[PDB]
Amino acid sequence: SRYSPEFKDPLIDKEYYRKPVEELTEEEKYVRELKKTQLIKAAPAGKTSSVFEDPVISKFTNMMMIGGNKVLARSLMIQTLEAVKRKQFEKYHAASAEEQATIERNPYTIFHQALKNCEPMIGLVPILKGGRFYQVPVPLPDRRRRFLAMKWMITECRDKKHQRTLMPEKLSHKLLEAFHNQGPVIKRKHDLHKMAEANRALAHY
Amino acid sequence: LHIPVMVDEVVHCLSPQKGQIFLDMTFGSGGHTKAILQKESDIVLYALDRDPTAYALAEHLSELYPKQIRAMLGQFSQAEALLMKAGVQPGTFDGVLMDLGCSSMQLDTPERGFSLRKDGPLDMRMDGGRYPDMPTAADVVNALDQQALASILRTYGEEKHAKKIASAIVQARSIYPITRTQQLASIVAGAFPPSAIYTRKDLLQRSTHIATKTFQALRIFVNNELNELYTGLKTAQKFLRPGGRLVALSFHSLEDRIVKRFLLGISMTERFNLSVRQQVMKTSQLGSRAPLMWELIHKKVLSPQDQDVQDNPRGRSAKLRAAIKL
Ligand SMILES: Nc1ncnc2c1ncn2[C@@H]1O[C@H](CSCC[C@H](N)C(=O)O)[C@@H](O)[C@H]1O
Repeated sequence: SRYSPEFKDPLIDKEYYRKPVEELTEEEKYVRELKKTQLIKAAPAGKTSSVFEDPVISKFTNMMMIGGNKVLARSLMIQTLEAVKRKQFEKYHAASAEEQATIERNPYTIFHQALKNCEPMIGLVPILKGGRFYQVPVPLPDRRRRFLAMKWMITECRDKKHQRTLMPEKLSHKLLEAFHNQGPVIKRKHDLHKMAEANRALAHY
Repeated sequence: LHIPVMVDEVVHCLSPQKGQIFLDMTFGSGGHTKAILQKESDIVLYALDRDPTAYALAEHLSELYPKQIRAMLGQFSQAEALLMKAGVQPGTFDGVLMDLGCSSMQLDTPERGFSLRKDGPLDMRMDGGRYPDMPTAADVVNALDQQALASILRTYGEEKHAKKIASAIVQARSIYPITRTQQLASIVAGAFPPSAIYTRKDLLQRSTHIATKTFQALRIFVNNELNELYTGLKTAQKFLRPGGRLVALSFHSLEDRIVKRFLLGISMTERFNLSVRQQVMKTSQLGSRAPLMWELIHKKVLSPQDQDVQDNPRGRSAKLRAAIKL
Protein backbone atom coordinates (compact mmCIF):
# COMPACT_ATOMS: atom_id res chain seq x y z
CA SER A 1 0.00 0.00 0.00
CA ARG A 2 1.12 3.56 -0.69
CA TYR A 3 -0.36 4.54 2.69
CA SER A 4 1.95 4.11 5.66
CA PRO A 5 0.39 2.16 8.56
CA GLU A 6 -0.08 5.53 10.28
CA PHE A 7 -2.90 6.46 7.88
CA LYS A 8 -6.39 5.86 9.27
CA ASP A 9 -9.48 5.24 7.17
CA PRO A 10 -11.76 8.25 6.68
CA LEU A 11 -15.10 8.36 8.49
CA ILE A 12 -17.67 9.72 6.04
CA ASP A 13 -20.72 10.41 8.21
CA LYS A 14 -22.20 13.89 8.53
CA GLU A 15 -24.17 12.96 11.65
CA TYR A 16 -21.06 11.70 13.45
CA TYR A 17 -19.61 15.23 13.31
CA ARG A 18 -22.66 17.40 14.08
CA LYS A 19 -23.34 15.39 17.25
CA PRO A 20 -23.23 17.84 20.20
CA VAL A 21 -20.33 17.78 22.64
CA GLU A 22 -22.50 17.31 25.73
CA GLU A 23 -23.89 14.00 24.47
CA LEU A 24 -20.34 12.68 24.10
CA THR A 25 -18.85 10.26 26.61
CA GLU A 26 -15.35 10.52 28.04
CA GLU A 27 -14.29 7.69 25.71
CA GLU A 28 -15.89 9.29 22.65
CA LYS A 29 -14.30 12.61 23.60
CA TYR A 30 -10.86 10.99 23.55
CA VAL A 31 -11.35 9.38 20.14
CA ARG A 32 -12.22 12.77 18.64
CA GLU A 33 -9.19 14.57 20.09
CA LEU A 34 -6.98 11.68 18.94
CA LYS A 35 -8.02 11.74 15.28
CA LYS A 36 -6.97 15.40 15.12
CA THR A 37 -3.36 14.16 15.36
CA GLN A 38 -3.72 11.21 12.96
CA LEU A 39 -3.18 10.95 9.22
CA ILE A 40 -6.34 10.21 7.23
CA LYS A 41 -6.54 8.40 3.91
CA ALA A 42 -8.14 10.18 0.99
CA ALA A 43 -11.80 9.27 0.61
CA PRO A 44 -12.26 6.71 -2.20
CA ALA A 45 -14.28 7.63 -5.26
CA GLY A 46 -16.82 4.96 -4.34
CA LYS A 47 -18.45 6.35 -1.20
CA THR A 48 -19.76 9.86 -0.50
CA SER A 49 -21.93 11.53 2.14
CA SER A 50 -24.94 11.51 -0.21
CA VAL A 51 -28.27 10.63 1.40
CA PHE A 52 -28.89 8.10 -1.39
CA GLU A 53 -25.68 6.17 -0.67
CA ASP A 54 -26.31 2.46 -0.10
CA PRO A 55 -23.27 0.33 0.82
CA VAL A 56 -25.03 -2.95 -0.03
CA ILE A 57 -25.98 -1.92 -3.57
CA SER A 58 -22.52 -0.44 -4.11
CA LYS A 59 -21.04 -3.80 -3.13
CA PHE A 60 -23.41 -5.73 -5.39
CA THR A 61 -22.38 -3.40 -8.21
CA ASN A 62 -18.69 -4.21 -7.69
CA MET A 63 -19.41 -7.95 -7.65
CA MET A 64 -21.08 -7.48 -11.06
CA MET A 65 -18.23 -5.39 -12.48
CA ILE A 66 -16.20 -7.03 -15.26
CA GLY A 67 -12.73 -5.72 -16.02
CA GLY A 68 -13.04 -2.44 -14.14
CA ASN A 69 -16.10 -1.34 -16.14
CA LYS A 70 -17.91 0.40 -13.29
CA VAL A 71 -19.96 2.59 -15.64
CA LEU A 72 -21.49 -0.51 -17.22
CA ALA A 73 -21.86 -2.31 -13.88
CA ARG A 74 -23.66 0.67 -12.34
CA SER A 75 -25.83 1.14 -15.43
CA LEU A 76 -27.03 -2.44 -15.04
CA MET A 77 -27.72 -1.81 -11.35
CA ILE A 78 -29.84 1.31 -11.88
CA GLN A 79 -31.65 -0.38 -14.78
CA THR A 80 -32.49 -3.28 -12.46
CA LEU A 81 -33.80 -0.93 -9.76
CA GLU A 82 -35.92 0.86 -12.37
CA ALA A 83 -37.18 -2.46 -13.74
CA VAL A 84 -38.14 -3.63 -10.25
CA LYS A 85 -39.99 -0.38 -9.54
CA ARG A 86 -41.89 -0.44 -12.83
CA LYS A 87 -42.90 -4.07 -12.32
CA GLN A 88 -44.30 -3.16 -8.89
CA PHE A 89 -46.14 -0.07 -10.15
CA GLU A 90 -47.74 -2.34 -12.75
CA LYS A 91 -48.71 -4.88 -10.09
CA TYR A 92 -49.98 -2.04 -7.88
CA HIS A 93 -52.31 -0.40 -10.41
CA ALA A 94 -53.71 -3.81 -11.41
CA ALA A 95 -54.56 -4.76 -7.81
CA SER A 96 -57.54 -4.12 -5.56
CA ALA A 97 -57.56 -1.54 -2.78
CA GLU A 98 -56.98 -4.34 -0.26
CA GLU A 99 -54.09 -6.03 -2.07
CA GLN A 100 -52.50 -2.65 -2.83
CA ALA A 101 -51.58 -2.26 0.85
CA THR A 102 -49.36 -5.37 0.72
CA ILE A 103 -47.56 -4.49 -2.54
CA GLU A 104 -44.06 -3.07 -2.06
CA ARG A 105 -42.96 -0.47 -4.61
CA ASN A 106 -39.60 0.54 -3.11
CA PRO A 107 -36.81 -1.25 -5.03
CA TYR A 108 -34.26 -0.75 -2.24
CA THR A 109 -36.53 -2.47 0.27
CA ILE A 110 -37.07 -5.29 -2.24
CA PHE A 111 -33.36 -5.54 -3.02
CA HIS A 112 -32.36 -5.73 0.65
CA GLN A 113 -35.10 -8.19 1.61
CA ALA A 114 -34.46 -10.28 -1.50
CA LEU A 115 -30.84 -10.79 -0.46
CA LYS A 116 -31.72 -11.42 3.20
CA ASN A 117 -34.00 -14.24 2.03
CA CYS A 118 -31.04 -15.87 0.24
CA GLU A 119 -28.45 -15.66 3.02
CA PRO A 120 -27.44 -19.19 4.14
CA MET A 121 -27.22 -19.59 7.91
CA ILE A 122 -24.91 -22.64 7.77
CA GLY A 123 -22.47 -23.90 5.16
CA LEU A 124 -20.24 -26.86 4.38
CA VAL A 125 -16.48 -27.34 4.10
CA PRO A 126 -14.82 -30.04 1.93
CA ILE A 127 -12.69 -31.98 4.44
CA LEU A 128 -10.26 -34.80 3.67
CA LYS A 129 -10.22 -38.04 5.70
CA GLY A 130 -8.26 -41.18 4.89
CA GLY A 131 -7.73 -40.33 1.23
CA ARG A 132 -11.49 -39.70 1.01
CA PHE A 133 -13.38 -36.40 0.97
CA TYR A 134 -16.39 -35.71 3.20
CA GLN A 135 -18.05 -32.34 3.67
CA VAL A 136 -18.43 -30.92 7.18
CA PRO A 137 -21.12 -28.43 8.30
CA VAL A 138 -20.06 -25.21 10.02
CA PRO A 139 -21.71 -21.96 11.08
CA LEU A 140 -21.22 -19.08 8.68
CA PRO A 141 -20.00 -15.64 9.80
CA ASP A 142 -22.12 -12.61 8.99
CA ARG A 143 -19.74 -11.41 6.27
CA ARG A 144 -19.79 -14.79 4.54
CA ARG A 145 -23.59 -15.06 4.55
CA ARG A 146 -24.04 -11.64 2.95
CA PHE A 147 -21.33 -12.32 0.37
CA LEU A 148 -22.81 -15.68 -0.60
CA ALA A 149 -26.27 -14.17 -1.10
CA MET A 150 -24.82 -11.69 -3.61
CA LYS A 151 -22.61 -14.28 -5.31
CA TRP A 152 -25.48 -16.73 -5.79
CA MET A 153 -27.73 -14.02 -7.22
CA ILE A 154 -25.11 -12.77 -9.68
CA THR A 155 -24.11 -16.33 -10.61
CA GLU A 156 -27.72 -17.31 -11.33
CA CYS A 157 -28.21 -14.30 -13.60
CA ARG A 158 -25.01 -15.11 -15.52
CA ASP A 159 -26.20 -18.69 -16.09
CA LYS A 160 -26.44 -19.68 -19.75
CA LYS A 161 -29.97 -21.02 -19.21
CA HIS A 162 -31.17 -17.46 -19.81
CA GLN A 163 -31.19 -16.99 -23.59
CA ARG A 164 -30.82 -13.42 -24.93
CA THR A 165 -32.43 -11.89 -21.83
CA LEU A 166 -30.69 -8.69 -20.75
CA MET A 167 -29.21 -8.55 -17.26
CA PRO A 168 -31.59 -5.87 -15.87
CA GLU A 169 -34.57 -8.07 -16.76
CA LYS A 170 -32.98 -11.25 -15.41
CA LEU A 171 -31.83 -9.71 -12.13
CA SER A 172 -35.08 -7.81 -11.57
CA HIS A 173 -37.03 -11.04 -12.11
CA LYS A 174 -34.83 -13.00 -9.70
CA LEU A 175 -34.91 -10.29 -7.02
CA LEU A 176 -38.72 -10.23 -7.04
CA GLU A 177 -38.76 -14.03 -6.91
CA ALA A 178 -36.44 -14.12 -3.90
CA PHE A 179 -38.40 -11.25 -2.34
CA HIS A 180 -41.29 -13.75 -2.24
CA ASN A 181 -39.18 -16.68 -0.97
CA GLN A 182 -39.24 -18.31 -4.40
CA GLY A 183 -36.66 -19.00 -7.06
CA PRO A 184 -33.47 -20.90 -7.84
CA VAL A 185 -31.34 -18.84 -5.46
CA ILE A 186 -33.76 -19.55 -2.61
CA LYS A 187 -33.53 -23.24 -3.52
CA ARG A 188 -29.74 -23.05 -3.32
CA LYS A 189 -30.10 -21.74 0.23
CA HIS A 190 -32.52 -24.55 1.10
CA ASP A 191 -30.28 -27.19 -0.48
CA LEU A 192 -27.22 -25.99 1.42
CA HIS A 193 -29.20 -26.10 4.67
CA LYS A 194 -30.63 -29.53 3.88
CA MET A 195 -27.15 -30.86 3.07
CA ALA A 196 -25.80 -29.33 6.29
CA GLU A 197 -28.49 -31.31 8.12
CA ALA A 198 -27.57 -34.65 6.51
CA ASN A 199 -23.96 -34.11 7.65
CA ARG A 200 -24.76 -33.25 11.27
CA ALA A 201 -23.18 -36.54 12.36
CA LEU A 202 -19.97 -35.30 10.68
CA ALA A 203 -19.82 -32.16 12.83
CA HIS A 204 -17.15 -33.74 15.06
CA TYR A 205 -14.52 -33.70 12.30
CA LEU B 1 -4.81 -81.52 -21.74
CA HIS B 2 -6.23 -79.01 -19.23
CA ILE B 3 -9.18 -80.13 -17.11
CA PRO B 4 -11.55 -77.26 -16.21
CA VAL B 5 -10.44 -75.98 -12.82
CA MET B 6 -12.83 -76.87 -9.99
CA VAL B 7 -15.45 -78.03 -12.49
CA ASP B 8 -17.14 -80.22 -9.88
CA GLU B 9 -17.53 -77.31 -7.45
CA VAL B 10 -18.68 -74.81 -10.08
CA VAL B 11 -21.34 -77.23 -11.35
CA HIS B 12 -22.68 -78.00 -7.88
CA CYS B 13 -22.41 -74.31 -6.97
CA LEU B 14 -24.54 -73.10 -9.89
CA SER B 15 -26.76 -76.24 -9.84
CA PRO B 16 -27.81 -75.68 -13.48
CA GLN B 17 -31.46 -76.69 -13.79
CA LYS B 18 -34.12 -76.64 -16.49
CA GLY B 19 -35.82 -73.30 -17.03
CA GLN B 20 -32.73 -71.32 -16.01
CA ILE B 21 -30.69 -69.02 -18.25
CA PHE B 22 -26.97 -68.66 -17.56
CA LEU B 23 -24.12 -66.50 -18.83
CA ASP B 24 -20.40 -67.21 -19.26
CA MET B 25 -18.17 -64.14 -19.52
CA THR B 26 -15.00 -66.17 -20.25
CA PHE B 27 -15.67 -69.07 -22.61
CA GLY B 28 -12.03 -69.55 -23.58
CA SER B 29 -11.44 -73.22 -24.28
CA GLY B 30 -15.01 -73.96 -23.20
CA GLY B 31 -14.27 -76.76 -20.74
CA HIS B 32 -16.40 -75.17 -18.03
CA THR B 33 -19.06 -74.11 -20.53
CA LYS B 34 -19.30 -77.69 -21.80
CA ALA B 35 -19.36 -79.18 -18.29
CA ILE B 36 -22.41 -76.98 -17.65
CA LEU B 37 -24.23 -78.07 -20.84
CA GLN B 38 -23.77 -81.74 -19.83
CA LYS B 39 -25.49 -81.84 -16.43
CA GLU B 40 -28.65 -80.09 -17.68
CA SER B 41 -29.67 -80.87 -21.26
CA ASP B 42 -32.46 -78.25 -21.12
CA ILE B 43 -30.18 -75.43 -19.95
CA VAL B 44 -29.89 -72.11 -21.78
CA LEU B 45 -26.40 -70.63 -21.89
CA TYR B 46 -24.61 -67.56 -23.22
CA ALA B 47 -20.88 -67.32 -23.86
CA LEU B 48 -18.36 -64.50 -24.19
CA ASP B 49 -14.62 -64.12 -24.63
CA ARG B 50 -12.02 -61.53 -25.58
CA ASP B 51 -10.24 -63.94 -27.95
CA PRO B 52 -11.69 -64.37 -31.46
CA THR B 53 -10.03 -67.78 -31.52
CA ALA B 54 -12.04 -68.58 -28.39
CA TYR B 55 -15.19 -67.22 -30.03
CA ALA B 56 -14.62 -69.46 -33.05
CA LEU B 57 -14.32 -72.50 -30.78
CA ALA B 58 -17.70 -71.61 -29.29
CA GLU B 59 -19.16 -71.17 -32.78
CA HIS B 60 -17.73 -74.53 -33.84
CA LEU B 61 -18.95 -76.05 -30.57
CA SER B 62 -22.36 -74.44 -31.14
CA GLU B 63 -22.94 -77.23 -33.67
CA LEU B 64 -23.00 -79.73 -30.80
CA TYR B 65 -25.89 -77.81 -29.20
CA PRO B 66 -27.59 -75.43 -31.67
CA LYS B 67 -29.33 -73.00 -29.29
CA GLN B 68 -28.43 -74.21 -25.78
CA ILE B 69 -25.14 -72.32 -26.24
CA ARG B 70 -25.00 -68.83 -27.77
CA ALA B 71 -21.53 -67.51 -28.61
CA MET B 72 -20.50 -63.88 -28.18
CA LEU B 73 -17.23 -61.98 -28.59
CA GLY B 74 -15.98 -58.97 -26.64
CA GLN B 75 -14.47 -57.65 -23.44
CA PHE B 76 -16.23 -57.47 -20.07
CA SER B 77 -16.87 -53.74 -20.50
CA GLN B 78 -18.28 -54.29 -24.00
CA ALA B 79 -20.34 -57.26 -22.79
CA GLU B 80 -23.31 -55.20 -21.60
CA ALA B 81 -23.65 -53.45 -24.96
CA LEU B 82 -23.26 -56.73 -26.86
CA LEU B 83 -25.90 -58.36 -24.66
CA MET B 84 -27.98 -55.17 -24.71
CA LYS B 85 -28.22 -55.52 -28.50
CA ALA B 86 -29.84 -58.90 -27.87
CA GLY B 87 -32.25 -56.97 -25.65
CA VAL B 88 -31.81 -58.84 -22.35
CA GLN B 89 -31.15 -55.68 -20.34
CA PRO B 90 -32.78 -57.12 -17.18
CA GLY B 91 -31.13 -60.39 -18.14
CA THR B 92 -32.55 -62.42 -15.25
CA PHE B 93 -29.45 -64.58 -15.63
CA ASP B 94 -29.57 -67.33 -13.01
CA GLY B 95 -25.78 -67.47 -12.83
CA VAL B 96 -22.76 -65.69 -14.29
CA LEU B 97 -19.57 -67.80 -14.35
CA MET B 98 -16.70 -65.30 -14.54
CA ASP B 99 -13.66 -67.50 -14.92
CA LEU B 100 -10.48 -65.41 -14.89
CA GLY B 101 -6.92 -65.52 -16.14
CA CYS B 102 -5.30 -66.74 -19.33
CA SER B 103 -6.74 -69.63 -21.33
CA SER B 104 -4.89 -72.93 -21.49
CA MET B 105 -5.01 -72.71 -25.29
CA GLN B 106 -3.81 -69.10 -25.19
CA LEU B 107 -0.67 -69.99 -23.22
CA ASP B 108 -0.16 -73.48 -24.68
CA THR B 109 0.11 -72.03 -28.20
CA PRO B 110 3.56 -70.36 -28.39
CA GLU B 111 2.44 -68.07 -31.21
CA ARG B 112 0.18 -66.15 -28.83
CA GLY B 113 3.24 -65.00 -26.88
CA PHE B 114 2.03 -65.83 -23.37
CA SER B 115 4.70 -68.46 -22.58
CA LEU B 116 8.16 -67.29 -21.55
CA ARG B 117 9.49 -70.84 -21.81
CA LYS B 118 8.73 -71.09 -25.53
CA ASP B 119 9.67 -68.60 -28.25
CA GLY B 120 6.82 -66.60 -29.75
CA PRO B 121 6.09 -63.00 -30.69
CA LEU B 122 5.82 -60.90 -27.54
CA ASP B 123 2.09 -60.38 -27.93
CA MET B 124 0.73 -61.50 -24.53
CA ARG B 125 -2.64 -60.17 -25.71
CA MET B 126 -5.85 -62.13 -25.18
CA ASP B 127 -7.23 -60.21 -28.16
CA GLY B 128 -6.57 -62.12 -31.36
CA GLY B 129 -6.26 -59.15 -33.68
CA ARG B 130 -9.91 -58.19 -33.30
CA TYR B 131 -8.48 -54.74 -32.49
CA PRO B 132 -5.19 -54.64 -34.45
CA ASP B 133 -4.23 -51.32 -32.80
CA MET B 134 -4.34 -52.73 -29.26
CA PRO B 135 -0.81 -52.40 -27.81
CA THR B 136 1.04 -55.65 -27.18
CA ALA B 137 3.49 -56.35 -24.38
CA ALA B 138 6.37 -55.55 -26.74
CA ASP B 139 4.94 -52.06 -27.23
CA VAL B 140 4.46 -51.53 -23.48
CA VAL B 141 8.08 -52.29 -22.60
CA ASN B 142 9.64 -50.26 -25.44
CA ALA B 143 7.65 -47.06 -24.75
CA LEU B 144 7.17 -46.59 -21.01
CA ASP B 145 9.79 -44.90 -18.84
CA GLN B 146 11.46 -46.65 -15.90
CA GLN B 147 9.09 -45.01 -13.41
CA ALA B 148 6.05 -45.86 -15.52
CA LEU B 149 7.15 -49.42 -16.33
CA ALA B 150 8.26 -50.05 -12.74
CA SER B 151 4.74 -49.22 -11.56
CA ILE B 152 3.30 -51.82 -13.95
CA LEU B 153 5.54 -54.46 -12.38
CA ARG B 154 5.10 -53.28 -8.79
CA THR B 155 1.31 -52.87 -8.79
CA TYR B 156 0.35 -55.69 -11.18
CA GLY B 157 3.28 -58.09 -10.77
CA GLU B 158 3.78 -57.82 -7.01
CA GLU B 159 7.47 -57.57 -7.93
CA LYS B 160 9.83 -56.23 -5.27
CA HIS B 161 12.57 -55.56 -7.84
CA ALA B 162 10.51 -53.27 -10.04
CA LYS B 163 13.22 -50.63 -10.47
CA LYS B 164 15.92 -53.23 -11.08
CA ILE B 165 13.87 -55.24 -13.58
CA ALA B 166 12.59 -52.08 -15.29
CA SER B 167 16.02 -50.49 -15.77
CA ALA B 168 17.26 -53.64 -17.51
CA ILE B 169 14.30 -53.41 -19.89
CA VAL B 170 15.01 -49.74 -20.62
CA GLN B 171 18.66 -50.44 -21.39
CA ALA B 172 17.90 -53.55 -23.46
CA ARG B 173 15.31 -51.82 -25.65
CA SER B 174 17.81 -49.10 -26.61
CA ILE B 175 20.34 -51.69 -27.81
CA TYR B 176 17.72 -53.58 -29.84
CA PRO B 177 13.93 -53.92 -30.03
CA ILE B 178 12.27 -56.24 -27.53
CA THR B 179 10.00 -58.37 -29.72
CA ARG B 180 10.25 -61.98 -28.48
CA THR B 181 9.33 -63.67 -25.21
CA GLN B 182 12.73 -65.25 -24.58
CA GLN B 183 14.42 -61.95 -25.42
CA LEU B 184 12.55 -60.27 -22.57
CA ALA B 185 13.06 -63.17 -20.15
CA SER B 186 16.81 -62.93 -20.69
CA ILE B 187 16.77 -59.16 -20.13
CA VAL B 188 14.94 -59.56 -16.82
CA ALA B 189 17.37 -62.28 -15.77
CA GLY B 190 20.25 -59.98 -16.70
CA ALA B 191 19.14 -57.55 -14.00
CA PHE B 192 20.22 -60.14 -11.40
CA PRO B 193 23.29 -62.33 -10.95
CA PRO B 194 23.17 -65.44 -13.15
CA SER B 195 22.20 -67.72 -10.25
CA ALA B 196 19.06 -65.64 -9.62
CA ILE B 197 17.37 -67.14 -12.71
CA TYR B 198 15.66 -69.83 -10.60
CA THR B 199 16.23 -68.74 -6.98
CA ARG B 200 12.61 -67.64 -6.56
CA LYS B 201 9.99 -70.27 -5.80
CA ASP B 202 6.23 -70.55 -6.11
CA LEU B 203 3.82 -71.38 -3.31
CA LEU B 204 4.06 -74.92 -4.70
CA GLN B 205 7.78 -74.67 -3.79
CA ARG B 206 8.93 -75.43 -7.34
CA SER B 207 11.52 -73.16 -8.92
CA THR B 208 10.15 -70.50 -11.27
CA HIS B 209 11.92 -68.20 -13.70
CA ILE B 210 12.90 -64.82 -12.26
CA ALA B 211 10.72 -63.10 -14.88
CA THR B 212 7.45 -64.92 -14.12
CA LYS B 213 6.35 -61.70 -12.39
CA THR B 214 7.02 -59.50 -15.43
CA PHE B 215 5.02 -61.74 -17.77
CA GLN B 216 2.07 -61.63 -15.37
CA ALA B 217 2.46 -57.87 -14.84
CA LEU B 218 2.42 -57.01 -18.55
CA ARG B 219 -0.32 -59.56 -19.23
CA ILE B 220 -2.57 -57.61 -16.86
CA PHE B 221 -1.66 -54.14 -18.17
CA VAL B 222 -1.91 -55.09 -21.85
CA ASN B 223 -5.35 -56.65 -21.32
CA ASN B 224 -6.37 -54.33 -18.44
CA GLU B 225 -7.78 -57.41 -16.72
CA LEU B 226 -8.12 -55.69 -13.33
CA ASN B 227 -10.12 -52.65 -14.44
CA GLU B 228 -12.12 -54.81 -16.84
CA LEU B 229 -12.83 -57.19 -13.95
CA TYR B 230 -14.57 -54.48 -11.92
CA THR B 231 -16.89 -53.56 -14.80
CA GLY B 232 -17.40 -57.24 -15.61
CA LEU B 233 -18.65 -57.99 -12.11
CA LYS B 234 -20.81 -54.85 -12.05
CA THR B 235 -22.38 -55.76 -15.39
CA ALA B 236 -23.06 -59.30 -14.17
CA GLN B 237 -24.87 -57.90 -11.13
CA LYS B 238 -27.13 -55.74 -13.29
CA PHE B 239 -27.80 -58.70 -15.60
CA LEU B 240 -27.97 -61.24 -12.74
CA ARG B 241 -31.37 -62.41 -11.52
CA PRO B 242 -32.34 -61.90 -7.87
CA GLY B 243 -31.57 -65.17 -6.15
CA GLY B 244 -29.08 -66.05 -8.90
CA ARG B 245 -25.76 -67.68 -8.09
CA LEU B 246 -22.58 -65.94 -9.23
CA VAL B 247 -19.31 -67.88 -9.34
CA ALA B 248 -15.88 -66.32 -9.90
CA LEU B 249 -12.42 -67.90 -10.01
CA SER B 250 -9.39 -65.88 -8.89
CA PHE B 251 -5.94 -67.33 -9.60
CA HIS B 252 -3.95 -64.41 -8.14
CA SER B 253 -4.37 -62.07 -5.20
CA LEU B 254 -5.16 -58.84 -7.07
CA GLU B 255 -8.19 -60.29 -8.85
CA ASP B 256 -9.21 -62.21 -5.72
CA ARG B 257 -9.32 -58.98 -3.69
CA ILE B 258 -11.64 -57.25 -6.16
CA VAL B 259 -14.05 -60.20 -6.11
CA LYS B 260 -13.88 -60.24 -2.31
CA ARG B 261 -14.29 -56.47 -1.97
CA PHE B 262 -17.14 -56.45 -4.51
CA LEU B 263 -19.21 -59.30 -3.05
CA LEU B 264 -18.80 -57.71 0.40
CA GLY B 265 -19.06 -53.96 -0.29
CA ILE B 266 -15.57 -53.22 1.05
CA SER B 267 -14.16 -50.05 -0.45
CA MET B 268 -11.60 -50.70 -3.18
CA THR B 269 -9.38 -47.91 -1.81
CA GLU B 270 -8.93 -49.50 1.62
CA ARG B 271 -5.53 -50.74 2.75
CA PHE B 272 -4.62 -54.30 1.82
CA ASN B 273 -4.12 -57.15 4.29
CA LEU B 274 -5.51 -55.10 7.16
CA SER B 275 -4.99 -56.78 10.53
CA VAL B 276 -7.36 -56.54 13.47
CA ARG B 277 -4.81 -54.30 15.17
CA GLN B 278 -4.73 -51.92 12.20
CA GLN B 279 -8.53 -51.93 11.96
CA VAL B 280 -8.73 -50.70 15.56
CA MET B 281 -6.09 -48.04 14.91
CA LYS B 282 -7.85 -46.85 11.75
CA THR B 283 -11.20 -46.22 13.45
CA SER B 284 -9.74 -44.87 16.70
CA GLN B 285 -8.57 -41.80 14.78
CA LEU B 286 -12.04 -40.90 13.51
CA GLY B 287 -13.74 -41.35 16.88
CA SER B 288 -12.36 -37.97 18.06
CA ARG B 289 -20.60 -50.47 5.83
CA ALA B 290 -23.61 -50.41 3.52
CA PRO B 291 -26.07 -53.33 3.38
CA LEU B 292 -24.57 -56.24 1.48
CA MET B 293 -26.03 -57.03 -1.94
CA TRP B 294 -24.90 -60.66 -1.89
CA GLU B 295 -25.16 -63.86 0.16
CA LEU B 296 -21.94 -65.86 -0.10
CA ILE B 297 -22.93 -69.49 -0.67
CA HIS B 298 -19.60 -70.61 0.81
CA LYS B 299 -18.28 -68.10 3.33
CA LYS B 300 -14.60 -68.95 2.81
CA VAL B 301 -12.74 -69.18 -0.49
CA LEU B 302 -12.58 -72.69 -1.90
CA SER B 303 -9.36 -74.06 -3.36
CA PRO B 304 -8.38 -77.02 -5.55
CA GLN B 305 -7.83 -80.40 -3.96
CA ASP B 306 -4.15 -81.02 -3.30
CA GLN B 307 -4.25 -84.16 -5.45
CA ASP B 308 -5.87 -82.17 -8.27
CA VAL B 309 -3.21 -79.47 -7.92
CA GLN B 310 -0.45 -81.89 -8.92
CA ASP B 311 -2.46 -83.00 -11.95
CA ASN B 312 -3.10 -79.37 -13.02
CA PRO B 313 -0.49 -77.13 -11.35
CA ARG B 314 -1.61 -74.16 -13.47
CA GLY B 315 -4.85 -74.01 -11.47
CA ARG B 316 -3.30 -74.42 -8.01
CA SER B 317 -4.16 -70.84 -7.00
CA ALA B 318 -7.81 -71.00 -8.13
CA LYS B 319 -9.88 -69.27 -5.43
CA LEU B 320 -13.62 -69.75 -6.00
CA ARG B 321 -15.87 -67.02 -4.55
CA ALA B 322 -19.58 -67.86 -4.86
CA ALA B 323 -22.41 -65.46 -4.08
CA ILE B 324 -26.16 -65.00 -4.56
CA LYS B 325 -27.55 -61.62 -5.56
CA LEU B 326 -29.64 -59.74 -3.00
N1 LIG C 1 -11.88 -58.75 -20.01
C1 LIG C 1 -12.19 -59.92 -20.57
N2 LIG C 1 -13.35 -60.02 -21.26
C2 LIG C 1 -13.65 -61.18 -21.84
N3 LIG C 1 -12.96 -62.32 -21.85
C3 LIG C 1 -11.82 -62.20 -21.17
C4 LIG C 1 -11.37 -61.07 -20.51
N4 LIG C 1 -10.15 -61.31 -19.89
C5 LIG C 1 -9.90 -62.56 -20.19
N5 LIG C 1 -10.86 -63.16 -20.96
C6 LIG C 1 -10.86 -64.52 -21.48
O1 LIG C 1 -11.43 -65.37 -20.50
C7 LIG C 1 -10.80 -66.67 -20.55
C8 LIG C 1 -10.27 -66.95 -19.16
S1 LIG C 1 -9.10 -68.33 -19.07
C9 LIG C 1 -10.05 -69.70 -19.79
C10 LIG C 1 -11.24 -70.17 -18.97
C11 LIG C 1 -12.32 -70.88 -19.80
N6 LIG C 1 -13.52 -71.16 -18.97
C12 LIG C 1 -11.78 -72.19 -20.39
O2 LIG C 1 -12.51 -72.77 -21.23
O3 LIG C 1 -10.67 -72.59 -19.99
C13 LIG C 1 -9.75 -66.59 -21.67
O4 LIG C 1 -10.28 -67.11 -22.88
C14 LIG C 1 -9.48 -65.09 -21.77
O5 LIG C 1 -9.05 -64.72 -23.08
